[PDB]
Amino acid sequence: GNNVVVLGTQWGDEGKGKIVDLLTERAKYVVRYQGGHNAGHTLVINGEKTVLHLIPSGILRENVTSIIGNGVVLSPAALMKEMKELEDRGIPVRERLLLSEACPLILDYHVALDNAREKARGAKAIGTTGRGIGPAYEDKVARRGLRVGDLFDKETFAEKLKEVMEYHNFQLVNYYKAEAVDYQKVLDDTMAVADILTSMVVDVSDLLDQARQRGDFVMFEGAQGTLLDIDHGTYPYVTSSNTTAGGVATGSGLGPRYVDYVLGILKAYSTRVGAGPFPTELFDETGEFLCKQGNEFGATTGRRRRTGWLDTVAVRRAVQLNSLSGFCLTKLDVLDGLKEVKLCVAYRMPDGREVTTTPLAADDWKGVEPIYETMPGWSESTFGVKDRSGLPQAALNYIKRIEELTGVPIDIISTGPDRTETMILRDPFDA
Ligand SMILES: Nc1nc2c(ncn2[C@@H]2O[C@H](COP(=O)(O)OP(=O)(O)O)[C@H]3OP(=O)(O)O[C@H]32)c(=O)[nH]1
Ligand SMILES: O=c1[nH]cnc2c1ncn2[C@@H]1O[C@H](COP(=O)(O)O)[C@@H](O)[C@H]1O
Ligand SMILES: O=CN(O)CC(=O)O
Ligand SMILES: [Mg+2]
Repeated sequence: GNNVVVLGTQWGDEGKGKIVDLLTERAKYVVRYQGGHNAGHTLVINGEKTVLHLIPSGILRENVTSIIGNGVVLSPAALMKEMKELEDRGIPVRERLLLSEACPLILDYHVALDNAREKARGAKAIGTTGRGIGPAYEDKVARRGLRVGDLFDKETFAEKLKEVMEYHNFQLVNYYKAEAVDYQKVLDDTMAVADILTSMVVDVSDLLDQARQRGDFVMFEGAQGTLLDIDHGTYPYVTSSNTTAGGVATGSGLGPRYVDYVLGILKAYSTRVGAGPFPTELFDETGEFLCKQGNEFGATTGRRRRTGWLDTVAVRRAVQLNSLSGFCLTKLDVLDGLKEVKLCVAYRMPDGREVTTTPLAADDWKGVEPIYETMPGWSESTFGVKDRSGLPQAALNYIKRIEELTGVPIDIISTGPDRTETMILRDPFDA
């Protein structure tokens, strides 16, 4: 297909950055359509690492125009910190990254709000990345937030910023009894980059339309993951945006009928960062093994990721929610050496019933127990394997069983972090 969507099928960190970097070799455009700098991805080429947050995972290819669509909540500081890091590395960010004037702005006070509230929640805290993503989407939806296009008129922006900061500070001081955020500083800081921000503005919805008509390849990149979706996730232990496939059209401006192939990034085991339901979570040695072997640490906060087996019941919600066309199985190599691997095939409900559908809100996951299928592991090293022939029979069975359980094929297999430690059985663009 011309327009390919690549998102997380679990709880984020499935390996989207690497895959987007890899597949963008044929694309003209790459588009982030939701989230903000809460996302954190580690790309690796010839051993060289690059960690992205707000910048799309195709920023390393000059033949590709990276774009942050209207759905993304944009942090000027974050953007500036990333542009500079890459520029000092030979990536002329400014000339390949375009952005939507509609993107909501994440300013200092949103971080204060994020923190104040998270502390207010006490024990029931969400475990957010402290990037102020929540408060940004809140201001947006309330129709009081600031967007990129507001910088078009510096004078009126400053006024809008004064009264809004006024609004939020009353809450920070009086209600939360927290430090107020200084207006003059946020204004200065922002104005310091106003011209850089505006220079990258393009009418992305119309752009994508023109691109579509010409038949150009577009790769849409999702942040976080399906079970973190604001509507369809383990509410309230979710993020504030639609991490699923529908977020593509809302936060880009492209029409829904123009999604040709949706690829879901599936990690061979499961992880979750932040509080919330995690049926197949492991707390034993295998949990430590996984975290250790798959170096599971938040690329944004550095927090240790909760690990567990792969949940095919949960993956099957992702399948239907995103109308997946295919999967990209990642970190197969991390399972190398386990005596046995397990797949969650159903849920034992607290009342006794066995089901193969996931509950919706976090509370309804309360007594849910995982029912697994146990399969034999493999001692051979798959790391670096770029062809199935190098994959052991157990590994091939695991892969095959997942396809059987989900009904969706594994078109791409990833056996290592580096860009080329991958197996492409079916390329989404010509598939
Ligand atoms: N062994 C192995 N490692 C892989 C693979 N894919 C990604 N990583 C490793 O997993 C991490 C991917 O970044 P993320 O935050 O986890 O994912 P996302 O883009 O969805 O947020 C990175 O950390 P990293 O070690 O430097 O190399 C990468 C893979 O197939 N095998
Ligand atoms: O990009 C991400 N990767 C993985 N987990 C994330 C990511 N962004 C948010 N989360 C989790 O989503 C929840 C809400 O975070 P927020 O998006 O910072 O408001 C917390 O559990 C986060 O840890
Ligand atoms: O890469 C993103 N992380 O896993 C989120 C975090 O560090 O909190
Ligand atoms: Mg990540």
